[PDB]
Amino acid sequence: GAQVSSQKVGAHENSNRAYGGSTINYTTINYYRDSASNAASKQDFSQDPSKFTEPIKDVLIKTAPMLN
Amino acid sequence: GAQVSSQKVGAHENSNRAYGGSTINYTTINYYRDSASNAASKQDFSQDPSKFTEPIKDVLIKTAPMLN
Amino acid sequence: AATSRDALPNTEASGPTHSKEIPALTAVETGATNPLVPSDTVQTRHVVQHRSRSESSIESFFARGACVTIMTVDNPASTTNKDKLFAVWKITYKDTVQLRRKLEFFTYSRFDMELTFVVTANFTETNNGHALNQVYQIMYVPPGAPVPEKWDDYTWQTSSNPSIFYTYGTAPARISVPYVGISNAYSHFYDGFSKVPLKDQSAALGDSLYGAASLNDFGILAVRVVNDHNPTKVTSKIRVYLKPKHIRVWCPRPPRAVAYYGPGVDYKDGTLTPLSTKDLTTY
Amino acid sequence: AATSRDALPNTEASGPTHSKEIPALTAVETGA
Amino acid sequence: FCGSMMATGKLLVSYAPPGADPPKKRKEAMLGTHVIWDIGLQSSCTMVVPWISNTTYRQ
Amino acid sequence: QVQLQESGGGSVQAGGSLRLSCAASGYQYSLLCMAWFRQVLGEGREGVAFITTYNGAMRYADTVKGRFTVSQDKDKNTVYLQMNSLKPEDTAIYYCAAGRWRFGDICHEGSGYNYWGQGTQVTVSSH
Amino acid sequence: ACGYSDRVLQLTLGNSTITTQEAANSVVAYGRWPEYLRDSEANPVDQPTEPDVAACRFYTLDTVSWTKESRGWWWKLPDALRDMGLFGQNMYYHYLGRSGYTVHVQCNASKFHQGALGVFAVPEMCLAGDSNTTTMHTSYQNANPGEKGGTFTGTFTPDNNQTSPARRFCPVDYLLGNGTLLGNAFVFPHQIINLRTNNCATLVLPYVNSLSIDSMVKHNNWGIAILPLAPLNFASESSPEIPITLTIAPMCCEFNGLRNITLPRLQ
Amino acid sequence: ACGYSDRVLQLTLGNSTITTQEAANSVVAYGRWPEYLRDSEANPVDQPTEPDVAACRFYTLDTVSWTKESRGWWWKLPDALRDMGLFGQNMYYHYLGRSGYTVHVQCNASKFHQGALGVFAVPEMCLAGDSNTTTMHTSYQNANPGEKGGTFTGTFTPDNNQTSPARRFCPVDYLLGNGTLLGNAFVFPHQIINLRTNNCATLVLPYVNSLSIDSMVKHNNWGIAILPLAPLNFASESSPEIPITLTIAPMCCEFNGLRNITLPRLQ
Amino acid sequence: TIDDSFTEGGYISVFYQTRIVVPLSTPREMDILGFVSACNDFSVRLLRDTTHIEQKA
Ligand SMILES: CCCCCCCCCCCCCCCC(=O)O
Repeated sequence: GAQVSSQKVGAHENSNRAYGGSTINYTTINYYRDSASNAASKQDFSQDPSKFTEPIKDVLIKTAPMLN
Repeated sequence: GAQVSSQKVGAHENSNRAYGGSTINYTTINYYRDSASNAASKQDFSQDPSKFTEPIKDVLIKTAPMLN
Repeated sequence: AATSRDALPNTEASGPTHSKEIPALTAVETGATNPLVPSDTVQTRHVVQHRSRSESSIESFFARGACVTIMTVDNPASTTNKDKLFAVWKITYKDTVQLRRKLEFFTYSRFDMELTFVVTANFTETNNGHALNQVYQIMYVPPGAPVPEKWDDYTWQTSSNPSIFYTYGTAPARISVPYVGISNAYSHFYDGFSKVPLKDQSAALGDSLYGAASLNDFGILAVRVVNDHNPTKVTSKIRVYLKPKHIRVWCPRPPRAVAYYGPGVDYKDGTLTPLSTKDLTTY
Repeated sequence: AATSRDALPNTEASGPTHSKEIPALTAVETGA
Repeated sequence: FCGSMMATGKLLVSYAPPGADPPKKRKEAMLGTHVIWDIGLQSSCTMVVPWISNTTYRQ
Repeated sequence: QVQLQESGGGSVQAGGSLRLSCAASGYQYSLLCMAWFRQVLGEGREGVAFITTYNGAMRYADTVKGRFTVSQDKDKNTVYLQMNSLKPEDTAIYYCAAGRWRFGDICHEGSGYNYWGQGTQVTVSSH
Repeated sequence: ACGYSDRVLQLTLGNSTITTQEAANSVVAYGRWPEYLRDSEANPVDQPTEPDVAACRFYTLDTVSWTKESRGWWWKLPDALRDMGLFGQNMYYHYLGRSGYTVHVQCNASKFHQGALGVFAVPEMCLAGDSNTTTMHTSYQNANPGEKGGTFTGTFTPDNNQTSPARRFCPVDYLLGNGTLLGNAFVFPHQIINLRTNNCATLVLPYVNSLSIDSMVKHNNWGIAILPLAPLNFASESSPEIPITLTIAPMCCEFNGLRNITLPRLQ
Repeated sequence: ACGYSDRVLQLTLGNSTITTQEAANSVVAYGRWPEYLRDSEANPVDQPTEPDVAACRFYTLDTVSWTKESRGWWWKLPDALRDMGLFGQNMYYHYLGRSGYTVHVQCNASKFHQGALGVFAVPEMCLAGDSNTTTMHTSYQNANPGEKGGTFTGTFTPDNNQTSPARRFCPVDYLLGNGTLLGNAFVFPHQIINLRTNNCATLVLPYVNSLSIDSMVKHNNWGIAILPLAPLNFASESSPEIPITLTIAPMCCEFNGLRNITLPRLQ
Repeated sequence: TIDDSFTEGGYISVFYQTRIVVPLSTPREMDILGFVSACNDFSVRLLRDTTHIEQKA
């Protein structure tokens, strides 16, 4: 019951029939019974700042005059 | 001969293509020969307190007068 | 779908313009932050962008462990008149600046914590006296259990207090604690009072402390030196490192600008000056 | 089947009542 | 409103159903059915006084 | 157990000004509700003024209120009692009790006080 | 087509309606429109009271006076609306109570006045004290000023009576009252009333707290603070003054656990 | 099968529940169970407030003392329940308001007491005056006794102070207070509490008036009068006394037209 | 699970709705017994040691 995921590769060694190229993966296996014990995946999502930046009821269309 | 089970997830990280969503599992492998040595699964059952709360021979129907 | 490790939007090529569309203009009055991109005002070439926000995601912002306290214990000789000091620290991040300011950026949060304990010791008297490797106990007394009284009373029989036994000279100790709030999120700020002063009652019993809530009460840690009295006194300190993990937050607030003073949001006189001198006309 | 980590019974919505059913009454005497 | 174009404001027009002290302070009128006008390019404000009464026609 | 090392009496006459110091030995931090008292010679053992460790809020006894001020030495775990305007009737064996606390509730007399002080007596001589 | 302006708006809840011609549109804080407590996140078991119209209506708090010496003003919720008809009543008759809010800060001048007022809606607005000797000591009375509200100040003045301390707030303006730089305040839902453009502000705030529902009398959810970004000047006039009025409104409010009436020592 | 008695009943509305073991079943006045105002017969146009649970709950009026000299007692609705939590509040904050009622008159003795109390629910219970010189003169204060209620009397005593008349009621018992023979009173929905059989009475009254909805503060809909059909005797005891308590409850109540609070000169 | 204001519980109370009546030659003062317990939705958490026992030395 492993967790084989991928790693976003930065500096690429001069290899590709092992390292470099062929998408580098890592394995993880949760060792405890409590969720509270697992290590953070860091594989988190992102959203659009709209809930903060554009909190205006009537959808903002940038091209047009903002107050019509 | 592993024991891959699930963990009831509490605080969910902002992930789901690893953590958060896709049911988190954990692996266990018993290392010794004696039962006495395994770690408690904690995956225990529950019952109904009736063997204690309602020990009355003639089944109790709450809606009705208890002494008929 | 858009994960933290995704490339930022590639900036498009845009040329000369003479239209009725007004990107450049806004009216912050609405309250809306005008959403322009480089290409909106100036001419841009096409650019395949590679930078990703991956290292600034909420998770990564708190991903470093941080000192929260310094607990003092010691084991003096049995011949001594002073009593074997055992430390008891209430668990609150608010004891040190560093983690608090990082936590203040958010009104609320849910985070499973991971504690680490680095324990360092030393002698005190200038005696070439020895000391055998010591063993420490860190006992988590949750809210309401009997707080230890003597370094050697029953309370330490840890019938149910989750404890840790750390031998000195080994890798620091570490335990995981899930979200333990009595709420749905920990409140970094609590506007209000616990007790409502009633019209038919004494002010005394009606009085509480502003911004003091149970929401952030989490019991105490008790630390003691397990080894009995030793001829040569040896003091030790237990630093506690907290690293929030599996974190999530709610509602941004502006960061704390003036030196913190006490557990409240309150500030002291003299410290109310953050910015420096600079001239309006000098770059 | 009901394991320790199962959610407690969801509390139902119930409205006004004027019946012959007496929930409220008991007689701990039974021992129940 | 008939003043200058330059003058501006907001007047509160209120309707309190009967059966209490006739409102005398903004506060009280406030509690009842009212519309907060706003003087501008639209010169007139209309307040509807809904039919809220005990009988089915009044004397 | 918390220890309350008190200091330091004396029988100065009317209008006088002395002070009492009481340590936390003890673990003064959020717990202790350092309070003052004085045993009116067998009458007699009233609560003077009481401070909250966590915030530094004081309350006094309707008797002492004003003349007597409770002071706090947070860092060096001491709570003082500036005993001002010492009048003949300020003759009584002084006390220093300290209980625990309610997370947010103010330290009052009806609240504490678990532990006991030495009971260093301050007397105000008469004319 | 039919000239619908983002300046002409009309808010209507219950038996009241606030129109307006010089609006700067409206902000729906965080992008969540208020709503009744869901069953997924429900908590208390008894049937919830939903006063609706009897509560969902624009109440008008007392008006303030804007001058050159005005440093700022602040109001807490539901606090301020504790004397507002039924919503005032339903508030005291329950243990729990969640409520949204629609704040419509009105204030008009004329093409010949100038200045800017920033209406901020700080969630959990804890304000600072006045004494430099005792932390978080401020009393309940002072903490809840009601419909009159309190005000910001130009300088921190310590509370020096340790015999009978004032136990009130002393919020310093540039520090948004709670020791943070005002210039950043723009992170909370807000709108700026710039005399040249609009004459009102409209923020709709959805209940935000750590719980599903909570005690009203105890914990204040929101905090409306209004500070003058740009000072008020008029004509060649030495003493210009225009009034500002807040008309708040509870929305989708619900209370649980009826009991006996709570009478808080307000003084 | 499961021994369900028409003596054991359990009434539950809002957060309260009144059980009972010696009940004489229950009467649904006129055979109409209370209900909310229909659209066919609707009248006022604004949205109606439906306080529900915040109002639909058993309130207990103050207890009375039953002796040999007790002639009778009377209470008006919604009057009596004018100080009852939210229903008391929602009552003052509206022009219109229709409400049903469930009256549960409790009163128990022991197998060794005897007597009979008739609980009557007179629709539009107009009571008679005290002066024989001035008709329908009775004052508002006197007319609405609130939760304490008033009492019937054994003899008509004229109000003779014409300088400052008492302006109150003087209802004579055998005349059901309003000049009609008691023995006929049995035409209005009612129940008899006969000490030997039961210890409570339960009448459910649906709103009955000439209008669809009406003013509460003004016009009283119902009238609960309790008279001792058979006098109270106990043992060989000269001074027997058992208490009677009325616990009324508003049902399906709705109010329209929110305004400012009405403060009636009750004294 | 401790004495706390923020998370206080409430009050339970008993009042005579009528009065307890007794016929002649019957004990004038009888007593009641009270029982508490959890319903099916009751649950607890985070184990701790108890204050209801202590071994001095
Ligand atoms: C043996 C050590 C176990 C440690 C358990 C620590 C108790 C939980 C502490 C949680 C700290 C969370 C801080 C957020 C508080 C808030 O702002 O509301």
